[PDB]
Amino acid sequence: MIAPLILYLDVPFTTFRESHAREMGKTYPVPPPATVYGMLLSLVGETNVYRHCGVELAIAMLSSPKKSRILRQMRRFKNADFSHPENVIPCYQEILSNLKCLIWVRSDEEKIQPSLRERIQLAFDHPELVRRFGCLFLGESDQLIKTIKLAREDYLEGVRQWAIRDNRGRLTLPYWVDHVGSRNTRFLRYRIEEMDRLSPPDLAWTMVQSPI
RNA sequence: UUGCUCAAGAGAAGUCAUUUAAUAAGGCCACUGUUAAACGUAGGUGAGUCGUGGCUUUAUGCC
Repeated sequence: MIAPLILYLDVPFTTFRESHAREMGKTYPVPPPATVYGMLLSLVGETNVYRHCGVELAIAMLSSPKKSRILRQMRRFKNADFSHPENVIPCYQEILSNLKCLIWVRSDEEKIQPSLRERIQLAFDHPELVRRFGCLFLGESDQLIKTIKLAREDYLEGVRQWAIRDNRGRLTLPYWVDHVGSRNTRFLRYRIEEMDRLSPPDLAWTMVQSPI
C-alpha cells in the first residue's frame, strides 16, 4: 500500500478553542483532527467538507507548546445596532506558542477520486496549479502557518509525542465540528504518550467521518 | 475552505513640595656620609651679502 503522506508543521501561534469553551477561549493542547482536516481542505482548495470523508490523520507532537492567555475585545451579535457597546466584550483567549508537529495522512478509506493524499501530493508537486483562496492558517485566520512541507519519518529524528486514542484519556478532541451548535459535533478521547516512534501506532489514526 | 468566517483594553494622569555631614585635631620628637690617598704619563670640531665712508701715499692696513 502507498506509504502515508507526512507533513511537517510549524505554526508560531495557534488557538484550538474547546467546543464547550464559549465564555472563555480555552485551547486544546494538540490540534484536533477536525482542525487539521479543515486546514488540509484549505491547502488543497476544497470548499466542500463532505468531499474527503474517510481520510485518516495521525498527529505527532515534536515539542510541548507553552500555553499563554491574551486579552481580546472580541465582537459578537448581541444587539441589532453595530455601534452598540453591547457588541464588544473583553475575554481571554488561550494561545499555544511555537507549535511543531508531524501530520500523517492516509487516504485508504476514501470512495471519491482523487483522494486527499493525492491532492496534497500534487499541490506540493506543482504549487502553481493549486486553485485556492486566502492564506493558509491553523486555528484562527490571523494565525498563519510558518512552515508546511513534505517530510520523512525522521525529519528531526528525535522523540515524538503521539496522540493515542485512549478511552481513559484526558483530551476530548473532535474529528467533526458543528459550527452552529453542538448537535453534529463528534468527539474522541485521546492521550499524549511520549514515543520516539517515527511511524504512528494503530491507535494513533483518526478517521474523519460525517456525524451520520 | 479550519469551535472557523468579523474582532484596537481603549481614551487621561508632574512623585511632588523642604532639608549645612556639620562641629575639634602639630607626623611629632634624635641622627657628621667617619678614616686614608702623587695623575700617572699620551683619545678632537657644524656656514651671510651685493658697487668706498673717518685715518693712512693710489698703495696697504686701521676704526
